[PDB]
Amino acid sequence: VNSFSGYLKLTDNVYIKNADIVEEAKKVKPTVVVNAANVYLKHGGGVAGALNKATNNAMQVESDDYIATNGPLKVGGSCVLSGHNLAKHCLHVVGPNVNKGEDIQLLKSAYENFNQHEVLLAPLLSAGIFGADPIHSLRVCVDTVRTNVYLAVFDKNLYDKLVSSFL
Ligand SMILES: Cc1ccc2cc(C(=O)O)[nH]c2c1
Repeated sequence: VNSFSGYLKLTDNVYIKNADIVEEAKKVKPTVVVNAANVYLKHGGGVAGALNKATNNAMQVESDDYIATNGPLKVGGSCVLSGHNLAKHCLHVVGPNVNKGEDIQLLKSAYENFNQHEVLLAPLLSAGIFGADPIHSLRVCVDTVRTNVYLAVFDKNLYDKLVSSFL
């Protein structure tokens, strides 16, 4: 049994809810929240900008030190950093950004990072300002992630379309 409330069950392991991931993290304090990161961990906008704002920029400060030591992530890659006030850990995952022309086949690689964690609160990778089709992102998630994933979808309209169209 876990803390997550109000989710619709899509599969054995994937759950979905219309929710602000920031407000959901603040309530649940999950072991892992996933950030929709870029390779530079520059948390300017979208989910990343919202998570970082909720940490009062501490996520960005920590991320800048990580990049200064390790260099950029790979598209499809990830790193584990602090969850600050939102979670124990933040798994920063880089999905391909279609608005940069990145290979959408890297979306499966991005979701494979979730399998290193038994339970996660996450957004749909490559959705929103990363430009991919969220319906496609949900399908890759279901077909890739085997651990227990609780997906937060900010937009109610999109939430209803994802559920109605789910096979
Ligand atoms: C967006 C949203 C807001 C409130 C709730 C409450 C639930 C629940 O108890 O099932 N789900 C929600 C989804």
